[PDB]
Amino acid sequence: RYLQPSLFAIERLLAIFQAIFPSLMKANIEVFQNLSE
Amino acid sequence: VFIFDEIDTFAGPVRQTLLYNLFDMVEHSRVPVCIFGCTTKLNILEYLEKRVKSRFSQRVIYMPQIQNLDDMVDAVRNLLTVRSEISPWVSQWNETLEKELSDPRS
Amino acid sequence: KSRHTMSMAPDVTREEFSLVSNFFNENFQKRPRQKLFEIQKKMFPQYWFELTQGFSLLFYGVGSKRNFLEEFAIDYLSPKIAYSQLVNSIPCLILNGYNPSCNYRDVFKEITDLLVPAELTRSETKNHVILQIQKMIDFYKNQPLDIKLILVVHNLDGPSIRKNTFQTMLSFLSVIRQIAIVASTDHIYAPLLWDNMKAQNYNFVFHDISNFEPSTVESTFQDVMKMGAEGAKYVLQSLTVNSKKMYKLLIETQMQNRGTQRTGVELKLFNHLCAADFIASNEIALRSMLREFIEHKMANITKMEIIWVPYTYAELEKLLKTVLN
Amino acid sequence: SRFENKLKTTQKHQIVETIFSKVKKQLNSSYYLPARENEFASIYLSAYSAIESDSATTIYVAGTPGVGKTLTVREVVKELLSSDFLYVEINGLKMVKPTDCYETLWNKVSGERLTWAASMESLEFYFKRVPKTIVVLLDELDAMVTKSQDIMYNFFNWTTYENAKLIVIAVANTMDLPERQLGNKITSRIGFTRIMFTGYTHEELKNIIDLRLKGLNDSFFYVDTKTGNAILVRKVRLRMSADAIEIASRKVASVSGDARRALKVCKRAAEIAEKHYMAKHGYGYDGVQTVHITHVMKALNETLNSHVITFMTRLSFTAKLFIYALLNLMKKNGSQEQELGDIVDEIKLLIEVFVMEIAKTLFQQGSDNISEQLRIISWDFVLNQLLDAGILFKQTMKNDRICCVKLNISVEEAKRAMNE
Amino acid sequence: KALLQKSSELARTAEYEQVMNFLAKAISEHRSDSLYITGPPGTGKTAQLDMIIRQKFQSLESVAVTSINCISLGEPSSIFQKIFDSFQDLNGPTLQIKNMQHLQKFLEPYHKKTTFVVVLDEMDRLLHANTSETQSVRTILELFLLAKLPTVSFVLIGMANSLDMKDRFLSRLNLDRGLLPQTIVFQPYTAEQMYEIVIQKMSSLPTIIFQPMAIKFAAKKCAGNTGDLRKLFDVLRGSIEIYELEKLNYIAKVFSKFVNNNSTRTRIAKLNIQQKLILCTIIQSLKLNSDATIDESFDHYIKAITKTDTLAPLQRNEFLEICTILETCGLVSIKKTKCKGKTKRFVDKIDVDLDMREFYDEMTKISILKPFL
Amino acid sequence: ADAQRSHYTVYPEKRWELYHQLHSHFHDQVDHIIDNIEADLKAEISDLLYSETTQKRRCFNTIFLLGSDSTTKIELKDESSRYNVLIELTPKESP
Ligand SMILES: Nc1ncnc2c1ncn2[C@@H]1O[C@H](COP(=O)(O)OP(=O)(O)OP(O)(O)=S)[C@@H](O)[C@H]1O
Ligand SMILES: Nc1ncnc2c1ncn2[C@@H]1O[C@H](COP(=O)(O)OP(=O)(O)OP(O)(O)=S)[C@@H](O)[C@H]1O
Ligand SMILES: [Mg+2]
Repeated sequence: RYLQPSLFAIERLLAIFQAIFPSLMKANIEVFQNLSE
Repeated sequence: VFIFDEIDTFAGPVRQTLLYNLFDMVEHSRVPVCIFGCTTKLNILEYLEKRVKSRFSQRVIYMPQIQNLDDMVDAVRNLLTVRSEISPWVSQWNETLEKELSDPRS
Repeated sequence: KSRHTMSMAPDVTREEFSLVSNFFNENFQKRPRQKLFEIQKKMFPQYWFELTQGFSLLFYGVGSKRNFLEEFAIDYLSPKIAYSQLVNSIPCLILNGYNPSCNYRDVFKEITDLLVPAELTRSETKNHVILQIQKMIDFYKNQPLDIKLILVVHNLDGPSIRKNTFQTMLSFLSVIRQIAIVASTDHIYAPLLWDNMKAQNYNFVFHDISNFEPSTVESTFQDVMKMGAEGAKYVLQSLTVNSKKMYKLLIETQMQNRGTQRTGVELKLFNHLCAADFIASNEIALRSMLREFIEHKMANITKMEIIWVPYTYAELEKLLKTVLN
Repeated sequence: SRFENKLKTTQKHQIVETIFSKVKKQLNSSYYLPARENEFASIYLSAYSAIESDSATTIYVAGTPGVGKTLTVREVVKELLSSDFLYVEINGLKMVKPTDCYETLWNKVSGERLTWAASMESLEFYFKRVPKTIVVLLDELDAMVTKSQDIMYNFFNWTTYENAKLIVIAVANTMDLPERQLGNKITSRIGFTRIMFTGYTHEELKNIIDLRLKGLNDSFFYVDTKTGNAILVRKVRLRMSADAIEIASRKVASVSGDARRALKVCKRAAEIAEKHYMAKHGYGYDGVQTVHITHVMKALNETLNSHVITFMTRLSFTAKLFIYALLNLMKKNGSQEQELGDIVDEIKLLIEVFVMEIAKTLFQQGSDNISEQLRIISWDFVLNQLLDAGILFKQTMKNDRICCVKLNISVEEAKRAMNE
Repeated sequence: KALLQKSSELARTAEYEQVMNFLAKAISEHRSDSLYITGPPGTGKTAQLDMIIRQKFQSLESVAVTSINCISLGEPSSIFQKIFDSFQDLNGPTLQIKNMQHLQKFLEPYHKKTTFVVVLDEMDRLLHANTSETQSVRTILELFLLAKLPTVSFVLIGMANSLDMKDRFLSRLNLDRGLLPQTIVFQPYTAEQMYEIVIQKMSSLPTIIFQPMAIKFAAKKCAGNTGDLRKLFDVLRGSIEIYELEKLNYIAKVFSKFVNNNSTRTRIAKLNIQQKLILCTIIQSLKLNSDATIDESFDHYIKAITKTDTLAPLQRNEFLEICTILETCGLVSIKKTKCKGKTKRFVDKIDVDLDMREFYDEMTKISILKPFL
Repeated sequence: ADAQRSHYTVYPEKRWELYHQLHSHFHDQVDHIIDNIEADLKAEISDLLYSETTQKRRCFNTIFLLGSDSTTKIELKDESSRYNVLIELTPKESP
């Protein structure tokens, strides 16, 4: 929590994003929209 | 007469052109020249390459330092003492200087 | 770690690859391919109608779309719109995004000359690109609405078009009503390229086209290890005849023992070995025509004073029986 | 040319031509050769054929500097003026940018000033069109090779034209130069003549000295006893001890074989006797003389001996305090490169392991009002003084603690000079 | 005796017979075969095509076929400028020579409809120019495209040294496109076509031009690593002046210049026994295979000479002069290598051209270096 | 054939009319609303840029336009006997 953040790669987000979202979602066009937002 | 300050920076790795021309002017020119390099990098001679050092007349002169405590004491005496007569204070002023300087506990 | 590797593969030369590749891509699934092409042909009036609304049309899908775009843009649309407005037809400016040599200056220098030079826009030429297009936009807000240009951008996720200062340049073009923007991408992460700022300028719509095309032109710039063991395979075909023999004596005792360091030979005995067959006079005459094998990176040396060939166990006997013999 | 008329002035008030003045006039490096006698022909007979037959060749000579290759090829062309060519000294190091030599060539055919681009177009237009004679010296070829070899390919591709009226003469530093810098495609064009120049030998180094000492060795001067002026009241002579000239030769031929180094060590040793002669009698500047062996003993050593040992013992106390701390860390850790804060950590510790009158002064110049110093007095100063002296070396970092320090002279002589 | 050997130093080749078949449509005014002429270097290949076109132009119908040397461009414009120089005319030059499509307008002739073929000399300067798939391969790509509809086509004849260039071509271009196919190579003539040209280049024959079997001996024992026998006659022309100077003799003179000091003349370089000691001192410091300074060598020189008291320890300044005695003979080289602390700072790293096998022979004869090993 | 060269140009309803009378009529309501906020944004900057007479008069006036889309254009008053110029600095021009 204090330390400097680590480094991502792509699709590890959607690995965690699909898990923690309330099969209820599958379309990822607007999800790709908000990344470069 | 050439006066060169910080000639070591001319002695870089890449080109060294300007040193090579003036040192060859020693060898061939009818115009009498003299070159005066001043620097502080001590081993200046290894900084040169081969073809420039062979043009060089190899004579360097090291500058002295104050080697004894007594030397700069002798220097500051010659530094502060006025010898020419200008002020009435001068003869009084000269003996005040050395009296501080002669005493090692001053 | 016993791994099967691409070096341990039955390799294929240049003319052998490309010809049998050309056989498949023109005879594998030919009948269902045009059978798809006739099915999607009925969508062509639907694209014509929506494109009057200035909608940036974007084509995604698996397979290459390059042939499909050039049929749809050139032959179908561009004379159809000229006939429906009422003379040369509408100018088509393609952009080959798979070609990496696309810049922002050169293509926009084409654009302002493709578009109308009604004013001295070279006066505003002084980075003035966003400046010069801004003066183009507000003038175009008060013009009669008709398409005068359709541009095509193949492979929009291409190596130069995906650069970010080029992407925003295309964004300001798309808000203008006079030009229709029909582009295609191929990446799976293509909607990472746009935020709600650019898509506001873009108003993209999407359509699937999947014909499973081989991408003939789009394979050319790309390379793999098909495109060194194969590199020094050609230099030996043009040298002196003695270098063949001194490499033959090199390749024997270096394969006497993958081809790694340990199978290599010492420099002294190899000098004596190539002195044994009346080939090497001394070390210098050996090394000078060994630097030619070094200069084209055809042999390695590590430390005995081991010179070893960096090609595999299978490769050196292929180099034995084919080019040395 | 022009301004040498303006370089002359009038008032020359009778300069004293002493005994050793007339030596240094001929000991000037200016004015047939004994050492490279036959190799002068090997150049010339290679050159005489192409000159009198209107061809285009290449001649490649190498060697260390000081062997006459600047000199010998000038003696080749010099006699040739007696018997059709345009002589140019295209020096490599005298070109500012490497492309600037191109301007000279197009200047030295008609007299035009064009760019490096536009010159070599007309140069190429010259070298394959002219019906039928140019001598060019490409000196010091380490300069014009550096960027991408595109210049060096041109200077030998012009030689390949059978209608090219040019004769090139390359003089390099090393024979290896078209094998470790150039490509093989140039190495085909360089040919395989490759005239090697070795060093000089010590017998010939005697035979080069007396050529300068031709009319003046053991000769006589006419001297007035009042001013020290010599004329080629006494009539004195001056002799040169040949054994000291020999021991000059047996060193310079041993280390370098350099013809400037042999002349100049004699020239340096000549003026040592000059000042000692002026010391004993004082003729200023307005029975039988000689030059001892003891002069060339000093002056040859004067090429060698240093002073950094004498510099270190004549430095400040905190300078010698600094290095003694620095070798202490290098024998503590054995890592030869210590962090700067650890040295400041050590000089604190090397106090408490007269010392109090030192330790008072070492952190404040007296003064109760402004004492309590962390790092020592003038610690930036001595570390700056050791930096520009070349003894130390300190890498650049804005942190003044973890910036590393590396020694630059041998640490044993640093250990050895510390003992005094 | 001079004028017979004054003239010594100066259809004809059996490779010209190949190219007239390769130019089989060049006398019938049609588009010829597809010409990408390569070669290993020194093989006469620059003047080889120059021999053909000069024999072409002196033979040949309206006559205009031009050849330019690609050396000083780095950029594909002014080649198409130099084809305009055979016209002696005037136009708007800059746009027409820049773009691919701009070259197509340039190819409409004026006087009598003779087709034009260009000759691109020394193409490898543009091949081995700036980065491949960005500019130079594209430059290679754009030139070889001959899809023009009339038979007036800019037929390329380009040349290169190293034979990697074909695999550098894209897979579309290697599908039998343009002038790439006929990869006509020239193997280096051992003695069997080059020496016979020297025979016919001895048309004006002196009496004693030497035993020609020795000339055959010269050809056989130069053909290990060579390409230019007139230049390797230009080493005979130097030895023919040796027999003028004295009023394969010279290859024997030139190889002993190169082979020696390791076998024999190592001890010639080290007449000083201390020079033998300092030479082993360098190799003992080479255990720590590092930037071998003149100080770290001086470090191991002192710390060994205090153990074995063979001589007194000498100066660093003496250590400077003695290693330069090792330098001028050509044994050890000194270079100012890299250390990147403050600036690009130059410490001196040495390197030795001797091996321990050629060391151990010359030290067992002297048991004073035997304490030091 | 030419596809490796980049960007080569070349020079080769009863129902729908009832759409046409509806579409543009809607779009006249669109863009007229668009210039309303365009006149709104241009107004509220303009009055607030002026009339702010501070007492120290050695400070620049700053304005934070929160939530703004980085594309908000501005016009300026004429305000004679003084030139009023606009400078824009895009992070692309901030090296
Ligand atoms: N054999 C000789 N006879 C007479 N004077 C000589 C002889 N050799 C050298 N010199 C003189 O010593 C100078 C040394 O210059 P050179 O040796 O000609 O130059 P160098 O050998 O090319 O070294 P460079 O120019 O730095 S590569 C000459 O300019 C002459 O003044
Ligand atoms: N077979 C030959 N017939 C006629 N002249 C020849 C022949 N072989 C060599 N020569 C001449 O000798 C020269 C030696 O070739 P080079 O020019 O040094 O090499 P090259 O011509 O540049 O070919 P490269 O190195 O691949 S560019 C030629 O240029 C000709 O002048
Ligand atoms: Mg020269």
